[PDB]
Amino acid sequence: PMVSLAQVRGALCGALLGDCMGAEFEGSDAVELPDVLEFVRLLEKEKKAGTLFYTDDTAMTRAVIQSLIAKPDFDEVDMAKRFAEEYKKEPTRGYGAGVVQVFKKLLSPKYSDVFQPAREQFDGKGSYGNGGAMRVASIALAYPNIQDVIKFARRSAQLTHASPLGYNGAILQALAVHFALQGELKRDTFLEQLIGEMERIEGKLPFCSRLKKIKEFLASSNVPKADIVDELGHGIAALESVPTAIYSFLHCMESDPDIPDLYNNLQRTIIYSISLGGDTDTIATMAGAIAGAYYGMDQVTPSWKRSCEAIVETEESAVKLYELYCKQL
Ligand SMILES: Nc1ncnc2c1ncn2[C@@H]1O[C@H](COP(=O)(O)OP(=O)(O)OC[C@H]2NC[C@H](O)[C@@H]2O)[C@@H](O)[C@H]1O
Ligand SMILES: [Mg+2]
Ligand SMILES: [Mg+2]
Repeated sequence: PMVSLAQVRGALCGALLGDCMGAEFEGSDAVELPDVLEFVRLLEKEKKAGTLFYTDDTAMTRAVIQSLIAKPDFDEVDMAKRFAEEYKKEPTRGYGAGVVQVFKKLLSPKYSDVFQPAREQFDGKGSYGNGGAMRVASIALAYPNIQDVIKFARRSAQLTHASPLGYNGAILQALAVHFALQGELKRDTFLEQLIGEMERIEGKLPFCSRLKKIKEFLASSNVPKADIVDELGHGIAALESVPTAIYSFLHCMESDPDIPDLYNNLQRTIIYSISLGGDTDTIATMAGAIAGAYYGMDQVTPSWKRSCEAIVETEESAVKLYELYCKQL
């Protein structure tokens, strides 16, 4: 039953792998599995370590983690500051065009309410992008109690994503990591857990409807990529990416006929995610966090992880997150 350091480290390294490997295909909407498999074989043979750079997905993840470690009770003012200073330090990591404005406003002296800049986005409608969700995994790694996971997922997201689609996408991604982490649930129970929580939270019900489609897809075999993309999405919008990440994870619990069986489940998850195209760094970073939490560090292979920028720092950070988790027990 008990959550291991291997699982927490697995989640963070999974997220990092997904971001670093997915970034290599970002925004190319048609990705063919053969290119992904070619990329992985080349990657495994690279003599130099650290050839793949992380993006805003990981930059913001690291800022979430530093906030949780500094303020374990969750301090949204501290976290807002870390987001804004990280942006300022490394503004070219690949941030969305909208969210840049949130950081500039948080960096100015005009706002005392750290949630107000996010509220003002897109004529006061707020962002429905997946940026809240891309960084949220660590909430589930720090807070064992589901009510904490839900409220802190929401609040962390609302620093940049004030639209319900934005922040509910973050909650869903946090819940997926939460349920992956706490046991090795069977597929059907995992989805039931998520659908149950999102029905309460949303309750026409956009995320629930996608989770229902996922249930249907998993009851079929040989579902073409095109049907997954058409019905779930591969977009920058949280609605069109978070369920897709969850599907990738659940799908890759079993053999995929197109992916050689010599790849483990976590590797398969990342390969499959990227093969869906679109927002590949974010979909893979989210699917990789879930898979990492589920399968743990045993499936984070040396040849894959050595390729990623900040792998050592990431592995270290897991220990400090794990301490947060254990204190909360
Ligand atoms: N309400 C609304 N209306 C119209 N367009 C929107 C809206 N919300 C988001 N968007 C579009 O989504 C884009 C991204 O949203 P934003 O809030 O700027 O960024 P995120 O943090 O969600 O983006 C995360 C993504 N960017 C790089 C990352 O790896 C993720 O793919 C933004 O520039 C717009 O084109
Ligand atoms: Mg990115
Ligand atoms: Mg992205």
